[PDB]
Amino acid sequence: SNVVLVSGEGERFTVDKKIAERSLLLKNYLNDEIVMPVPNVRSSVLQKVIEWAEHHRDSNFPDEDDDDSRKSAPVDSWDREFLKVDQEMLYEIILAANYLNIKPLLDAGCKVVAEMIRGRSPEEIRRTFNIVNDFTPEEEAAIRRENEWAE
Amino acid sequence: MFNRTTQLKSKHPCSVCTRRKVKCDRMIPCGNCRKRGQDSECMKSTKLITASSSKEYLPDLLLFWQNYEYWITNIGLYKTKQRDLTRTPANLDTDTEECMFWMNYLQKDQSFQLMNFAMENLGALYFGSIGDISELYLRVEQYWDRRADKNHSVDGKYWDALIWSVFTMCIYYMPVEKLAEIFSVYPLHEYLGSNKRLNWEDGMQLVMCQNFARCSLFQLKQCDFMAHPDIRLVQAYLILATTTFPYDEPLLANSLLTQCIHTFKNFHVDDFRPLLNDDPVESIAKVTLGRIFYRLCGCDYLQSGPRKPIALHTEVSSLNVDVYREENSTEVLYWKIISLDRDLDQYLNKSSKPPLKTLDAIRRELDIFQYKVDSLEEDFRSNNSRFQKFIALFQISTVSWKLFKMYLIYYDTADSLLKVIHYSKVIISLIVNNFHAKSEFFNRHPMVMQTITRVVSFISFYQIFVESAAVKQLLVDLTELTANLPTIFGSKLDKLVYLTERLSKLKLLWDKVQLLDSGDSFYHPVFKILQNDIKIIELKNDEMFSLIKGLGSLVPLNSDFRTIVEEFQSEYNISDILS
Amino acid sequence: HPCSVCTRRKVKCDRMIPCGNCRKRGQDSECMKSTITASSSKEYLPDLLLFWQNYEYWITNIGLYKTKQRDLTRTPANLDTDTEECMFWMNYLQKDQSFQLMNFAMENLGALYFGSIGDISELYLRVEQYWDRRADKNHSVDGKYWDALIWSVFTMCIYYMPVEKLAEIFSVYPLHEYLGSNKRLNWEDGMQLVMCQNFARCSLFQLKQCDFMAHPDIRLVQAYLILATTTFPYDEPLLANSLLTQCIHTFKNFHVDDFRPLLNDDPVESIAKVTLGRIFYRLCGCDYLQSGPRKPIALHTENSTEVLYWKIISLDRDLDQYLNKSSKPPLKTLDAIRRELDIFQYKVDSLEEDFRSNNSRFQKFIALFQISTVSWKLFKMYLIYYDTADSLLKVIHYSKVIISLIVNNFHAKSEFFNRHPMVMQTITRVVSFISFYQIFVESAAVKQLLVDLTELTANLPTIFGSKLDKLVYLTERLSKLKLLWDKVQLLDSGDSFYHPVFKILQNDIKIIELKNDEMFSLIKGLGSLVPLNSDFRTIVEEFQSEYNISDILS
Ligand SMILES: [Zn+2]
Ligand SMILES: [Zn+2]
Ligand SMILES: [Zn+2]
Repeated sequence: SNVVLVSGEGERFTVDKKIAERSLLLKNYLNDEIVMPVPNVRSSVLQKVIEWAEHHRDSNFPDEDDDDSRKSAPVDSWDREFLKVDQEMLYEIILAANYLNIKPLLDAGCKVVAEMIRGRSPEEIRRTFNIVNDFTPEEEAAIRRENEWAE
Repeated sequence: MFNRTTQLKSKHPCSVCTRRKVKCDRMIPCGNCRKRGQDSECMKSTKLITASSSKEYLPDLLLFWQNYEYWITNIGLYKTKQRDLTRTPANLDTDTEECMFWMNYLQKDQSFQLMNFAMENLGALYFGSIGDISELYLRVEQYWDRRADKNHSVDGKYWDALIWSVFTMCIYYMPVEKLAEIFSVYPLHEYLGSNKRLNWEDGMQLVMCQNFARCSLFQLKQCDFMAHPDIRLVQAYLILATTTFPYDEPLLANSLLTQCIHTFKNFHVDDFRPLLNDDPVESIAKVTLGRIFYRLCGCDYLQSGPRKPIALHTEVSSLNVDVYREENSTEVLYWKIISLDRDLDQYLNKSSKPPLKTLDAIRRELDIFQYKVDSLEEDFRSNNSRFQKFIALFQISTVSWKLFKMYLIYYDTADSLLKVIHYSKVIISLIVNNFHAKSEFFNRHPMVMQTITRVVSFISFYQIFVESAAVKQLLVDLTELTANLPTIFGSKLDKLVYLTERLSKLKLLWDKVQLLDSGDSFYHPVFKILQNDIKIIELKNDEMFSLIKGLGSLVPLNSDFRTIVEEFQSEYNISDILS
Repeated sequence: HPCSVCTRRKVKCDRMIPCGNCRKRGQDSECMKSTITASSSKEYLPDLLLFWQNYEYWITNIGLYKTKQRDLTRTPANLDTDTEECMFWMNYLQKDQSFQLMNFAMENLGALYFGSIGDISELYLRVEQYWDRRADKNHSVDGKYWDALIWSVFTMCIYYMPVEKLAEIFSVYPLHEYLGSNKRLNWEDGMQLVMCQNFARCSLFQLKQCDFMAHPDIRLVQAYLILATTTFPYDEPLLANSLLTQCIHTFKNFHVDDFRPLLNDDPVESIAKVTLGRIFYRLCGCDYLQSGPRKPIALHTENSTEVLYWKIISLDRDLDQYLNKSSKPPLKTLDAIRRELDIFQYKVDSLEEDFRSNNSRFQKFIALFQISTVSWKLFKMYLIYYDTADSLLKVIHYSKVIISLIVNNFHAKSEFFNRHPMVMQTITRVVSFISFYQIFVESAAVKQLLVDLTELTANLPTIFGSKLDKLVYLTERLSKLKLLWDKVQLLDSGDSFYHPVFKILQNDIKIIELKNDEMFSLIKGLGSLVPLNSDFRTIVEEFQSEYNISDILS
């Protein structure tokens, strides 16, 4: 009832098989101690994943095709605080949940990413406006003249 | 092959493209602005891309690898039986001495010891085809009374050829030890005059399998099936399609499949649900005919190609279907896991990329097969149980791996290369665990043949350009398992070994020739030779040369990268593996 | 007819249900008084005749010629007479018995080999070399393809050749030694057809000496489109649909798309696009004229005279997509047949023919009978469907135009014009519909046309053989269905007319389509799973048992 996670760092994490069921890649590998490669994700991100599996291994989870329990699913405030982390390493959390097919953790992190992206100030959106290519500068001048009376 | 196709295609055009007044090759920076020497002039808008060392030939290269691995690894290696009509000497009957030797060589213990071995071993295949084996044991018993008769009833001739197809399938999964213990190695090589030192894996096990197929034919030719259509023709053709025969012979099996589909559509029977006023006889007939027709669609799909003019599958597993989903998921599970891959393959030859929404819907229903095969029963000792279990496990893993291959090729989603590496090793480890007794003939269905056909193609092909660590570790087990495939495949096995060799020498060909920049048009022999050989096999598929002989005795009339290209064209030639 | 309240309250000529201005005024069940108890007015003349279409496909076209019965557990295999049906008749047919047959098609049948292979003298290269190839014993697959190609034309040249040439070229007496039949005959009494089928089976076993399905060629389709010129697609419909399906598989394996030449091609290829579009047009003809449930797989996919053949047969494609249908063909659609009748009628009437150039005469006569059958069946589908006046005029008219196409072609080097299956089906439809109309709306000119075609069918020889006789019975029983109508008062429940004729016209289609039900043949394929399946009461049992409708299965 235990499998072994051998990451790109190769830190062998012998976790429970019920932990392994959430990773649907690894739950498929159960049909294939019980080692498997994760050649990209570091094992601290994996340890975050495992601790989430410790927390919500017993939790109940939606049909993952919903709207109400998919898009308007409320977050875990515990896993809000648990994922109040690096912006960068949060993307590695995202890539880990992608790479191991861990969908409710992917959505749970995803919604917190959606929190952090929204609500940003129009000050910086005015500022961080054409960081990427995004517009011809003629249109950039036209936008700045479009609000010219106040901007 | 070659275009620009680099990383981070930008959003808005620069001034140089507006001067340029053509299509916006909105790369970093352009293939056209670099062609005008104004590379940096198209760079100077905002966020000047990144390193100019991302291998920009590689996406074009994988787009043409789609062209290859469609038109070679199914079509070019298997589906071109380019033979002749003049250079093939005639055979008028020629089985009154040949198939009658199998009338001679067949023994009753040699029948029933195959029959009883294949009972729990293969008890899903014929159970998917016909059901009961004891009626078939009864037909082998009456067959020694139905052996050399005079009142050869047409129906009874179908029953006679039925067990030749059954014997074909029994050869197709029996290991060679029990084969030499039940049969005799030598009287075949006596009758052929060939070598006595030919334990059956050395070439003649599958030949005797094809001889049992041929003795099914020799009685089916006497059945007059073109004037006598019936379902057992299609059932035994399912049983023969389980063998390597559709790959070793595409064209004959195409016409036999054509007659089987005409046979089915003679009945004009579509729905498989026992309604209110239905006969229970007709009820069970429809229930059987369901799995019959979906296995028939599976046979339609595996031979599908340019030599397949008449199609059968007209339904979609997602999103003008005929009888789709009004059917109990028992062995149409075996069809639906194939039709899953079917809808993938209307985007292999065509470079039009499918919507990724569809591919992720496919990613959703992938796990439905993954945990509906877990929704079955389980028997450790009934070999058909773990047999069908490993078949469906292999099929969902195969379509999964090919799907992540498609993800990397068409759009390059996150970590999909490592998904390819992972599912490749999982499938190969499943083969390794079935290197055992009772499970060596889990490794004999042509699904593993066509799966390794893709794996040793693309892993070697990505080893060509990216000398990666995991691709090298997988390439070691590739070269090991390529030799360690079962002998039930035979000629295409050796063609696959030559294909592995030619792709390794194609890697060496990339190693010896630097890729020539010509603005953004890149040049290598790897480009042009693979441009040419696919078109060679298409010109073989352009069957005018087999019809130029049909319209009379008519005879028609039709640099650095010209030399080493045309040195590798015959150095490691494709003509070894056309046939 | 306008209904009751249309005649009572005097409203518009309204065959609505019940009316569009009487149901609204509170008279729904009061205005359904429009059409066991009895009735004998012409209310059936709208109420019935469309049921005839159900008869017209499934009994005349399917039931009389195409519906085929076998016996799987009793019929011997081909292990009995493996080569001897092929070898004895290959050893009997000599150089006179090859080329003297071939000179019938060389003089008389110019559109056929141009429709299939192009030239007959190009075929004479192979047939002359066949006497350097009959002696060959280790052929190639190509040479056997040529063998089965020319033995198909050897088959075809048997049938259409009259009996006077045929008794001279072929001797009667050594050949009945093989089968065991009567030597006393001359060939036309269902024996010229039998030796035709014997040579057909010779070419088919040469195809089994080919085993063509391994690597097929255009010799397959060029031989099948020659074999299909006779009633062999009606003598063996199960076999012919199978070989036609093999022609579909083979011809489309060669990836034939364009039918007009292109400039960037091989001239062999660009000329072969027309030189196989002719094969495609005859392939479409065999795809169309074998319209049956036993033929499920279709090929619709959509010089100056071979495409013109498939033009009028595609005008026929606008005709017989309503036989099984209860759908009315629209009057605009039935005029779209008629405005293309205007296209291809005078083009037929501009076709050149010379009584020595019988090649050109049969060249004419194919389209000359196709456009006339278009005329007759077009105004017949006016007449049965819409009950259009001046169409029984056109039925009796174009029936006698076909009488002119037949009676003036029994003569010297013209009787093989009366040996094609198109007249065999068309006169079948004439003697069907005229007998049926004489059952129900009894007129004397229709019975006179019945006597006309009775005399013509007696003039029609027994070269058609066993498929003739069932047609003979078609002339009998239907007229007795007239006598079945004349003896019983027509009954109903007030509107829905009931008759012994009506009950028997049901079981005509029901039992013959039950013979077309191959389900329990598939349960025979399941093997051990056993396949199990007033005057209106008793004279039905009389006329069904006496005039036994299952007698057309031989
Ligand atoms: Zn540009
Ligand atoms: Zn530019
Ligand atoms: Zn009214």
